[PDB]
Amino acid sequence: GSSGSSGMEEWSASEACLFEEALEKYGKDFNDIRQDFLPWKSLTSIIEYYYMWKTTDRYVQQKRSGPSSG
Repeated sequence: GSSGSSGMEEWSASEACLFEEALEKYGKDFNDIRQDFLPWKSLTSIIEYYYMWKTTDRYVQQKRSGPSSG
């Protein structure tokens, strides 16, 4: 079992949750987190996700019709 920075970063459900809770608990301190929260994970590597998280709500739901009034 090995790993290598290639293609596109791929996190795990558990990992994702860990981060979120890491912010509410620790905050904008990637260090404090990467320290205990996620030792293996990298400092920046953890940050990258943050963006993908804040950029959420991107056409996640399907289109739907409305009242079409007007």
